[PDB]
Amino acid sequence: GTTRHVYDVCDCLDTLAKLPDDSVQLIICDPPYNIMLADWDDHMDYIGWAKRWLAEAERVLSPTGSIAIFGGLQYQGEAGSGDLISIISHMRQNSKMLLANLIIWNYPNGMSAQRFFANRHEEIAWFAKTKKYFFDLDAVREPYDEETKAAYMKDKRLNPESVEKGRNPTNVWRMSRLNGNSLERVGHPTQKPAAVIERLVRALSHPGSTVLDFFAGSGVTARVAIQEGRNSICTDAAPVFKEYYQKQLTFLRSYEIVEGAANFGAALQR
Ligand SMILES: C[S@@+](CC[C@H](N)C(=O)[O-])C[C@H]1O[C@@H](n2cnc3c(N)ncnc32)[C@H](O)[C@@H]1O
Ligand SMILES: [Cl-]
Repeated sequence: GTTRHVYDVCDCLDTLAKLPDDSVQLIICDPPYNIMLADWDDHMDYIGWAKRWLAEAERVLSPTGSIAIFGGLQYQGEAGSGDLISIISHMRQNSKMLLANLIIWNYPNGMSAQRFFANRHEEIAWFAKTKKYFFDLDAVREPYDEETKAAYMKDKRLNPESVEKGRNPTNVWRMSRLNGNSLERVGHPTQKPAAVIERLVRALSHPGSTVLDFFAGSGVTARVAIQEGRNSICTDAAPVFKEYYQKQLTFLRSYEIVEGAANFGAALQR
């Protein structure tokens, strides 16, 4: 089961434009939440820009595909910026995709605050293209310890199968963010931990399927895809992305790495 991974530096719309309809199983999306100065030539707000890649993302997703969008709920109203809610409202009005879950990523540490409740969460909006979306709950269930598992097994009111398979991790994930001394750190300011991406990849895509990330950043998605047996396409507009991707690889089974948007097909093949 040799997987293929293509990467390149380019704008998200240029990546998406080269991808055929219903060719991708899962999209990992952790977008910037502000437009560029030049973007003011064609847009009046964040969504005016974001709607373009959101529509394109839905197009390349297969009938069984899903997209996980990272974002916060602290938007302050600045012109040209927005947050996950700006995206969700837009989707409710213009997209047929189903919001399967609004996941809360609750991290342990963070800054303090004297005038409000210290922020300890970030969200993940999981949109499924259709009601036939793929979902592998068993792949992400959290096992019970032997003691607790033994107690439940004695409770005949409970289904023994559910017990041995573990519990649903729920839509609130208590996971840590990366620290400045983390091993997987590559230098990217908003690098996401492999742990969070892994849960998304295992539950929202099947083995050998294609995972797409057009705001790849640190390239963590490709690393996870490779470790999980999926194919992947990772692109970012920042040239430095190439350095991070290469770094991700050093942290690493049969897989092939291919550079160049002209080779996207290599990762689309089942
Ligand atoms: C929040 S970061 C993604 C971080 C990623 N989840 C990680 O774990 O490293 C957003 C990324 O989008 C890129 N970006 C911004 N505008 C873009 C555009 N028009 N096309 C492609 N990438 C863009 C930035 O360079 C940045 O790396
Ligand atoms: Cl929910």
